[PDB]
Amino acid sequence: SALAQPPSVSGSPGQSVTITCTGINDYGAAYKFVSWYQQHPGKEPRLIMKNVKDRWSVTPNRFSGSTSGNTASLTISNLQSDDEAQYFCAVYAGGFTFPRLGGGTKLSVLSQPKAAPSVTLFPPSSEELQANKATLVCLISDFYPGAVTVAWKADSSPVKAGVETTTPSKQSNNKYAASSYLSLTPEQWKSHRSYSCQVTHEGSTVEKTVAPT
Amino acid sequence: DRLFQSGGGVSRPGGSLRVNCGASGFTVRTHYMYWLRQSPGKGLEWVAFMNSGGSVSYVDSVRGRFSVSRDNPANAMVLQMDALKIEDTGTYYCARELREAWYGDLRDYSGLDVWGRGTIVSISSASTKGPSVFPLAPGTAALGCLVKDYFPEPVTVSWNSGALTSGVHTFPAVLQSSGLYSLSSVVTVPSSSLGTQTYICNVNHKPSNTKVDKRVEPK
Repeated sequence: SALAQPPSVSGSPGQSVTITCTGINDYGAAYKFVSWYQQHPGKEPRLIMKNVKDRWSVTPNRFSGSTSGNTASLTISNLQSDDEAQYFCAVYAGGFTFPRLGGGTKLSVLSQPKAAPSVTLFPPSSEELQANKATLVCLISDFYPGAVTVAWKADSSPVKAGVETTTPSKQSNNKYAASSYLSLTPEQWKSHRSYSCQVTHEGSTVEKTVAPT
Repeated sequence: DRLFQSGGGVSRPGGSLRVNCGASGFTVRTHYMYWLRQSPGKGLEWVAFMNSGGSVSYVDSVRGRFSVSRDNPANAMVLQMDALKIEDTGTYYCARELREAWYGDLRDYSGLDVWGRGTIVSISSASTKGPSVFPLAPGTAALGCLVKDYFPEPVTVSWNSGALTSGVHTFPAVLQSSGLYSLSSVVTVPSSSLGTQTYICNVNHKPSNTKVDKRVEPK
């Protein structure tokens, strides 16, 4: 399966940040070649770094890698606005068919103080239920930086099907907004005790719960 | 060394599309090549691998539906996509991987150093469609309008024909896997105004000549 990366890291301009990549030795003892890729929004990925710490082409001295056997690290110093991007680690060894990919880290360069999200969760309306449909609406606003993870639960177990979540987009007040929708059948809605929208942001979580009523 | 792409596009479930991947500076047919895809706002996932000898490996979820072939006169490879599903929507990339291997003994590995810019693939059963508008029932209270399942963009939303603007937040739409859009608009009002001040969201979707005024009432 996949390597483990934080969904997001953030750092202040001038400072340094480290993106970690764990699980490198979950599949054998063969030497692992670790590569890092940078992808700006709307653009294709770019190879940054190979063999943990060997910089690729015109990757500045600011990008360095280290490694702890099971966790490889990419450290970016003198952080600046161009560094805002998604970063993917990859591990290849002899015998792999595909390199293993990490899930990606969104890197944010803080140009203002962090702001926690406000979260509003609406249950399905009886009008929509009458149309044999059910939509849970989770509205997320006023956060910074613009990176959130949204998870849904039915009672206490995670739900993945029927979830549609926007990419965060800048509000007029310079913080961000996002929406997540959980589509259910009316039978699914009524047959559970509650549904929950969980919003993770800079390692903190807000959870809102609704119940058929 | 450059890769360039073309093709892709829009198709109903079950249809077919093709993505091309050509090289300059090197020949596809002597290099290790990869296809990847990325669902919007998500991460990279593998699609197919072609080694320098031309054997192709597929991820399980596309085997039997997708096939990769060499087009040597165009110094290219082609991703033929048949029996398309909703899950196949995304931006598709081809890439070249640099490695040093004698026999099956890898000596060095650089990674995917050359990438195409990506080709958009959209699997959708969507055509022009007006939205269904549902009320989101409400110190202060938050009430709103859910504007569900419309196509194409955009819809506009106002409240009380524009007499109510303070406290309004209309959220960017979500593009669903169906290919349809949905958005919500929510307004924050004094709770003492509920059941004495009427709240109506005015939704307009000019591509389908649909206008909806929904009264949003307290439960």
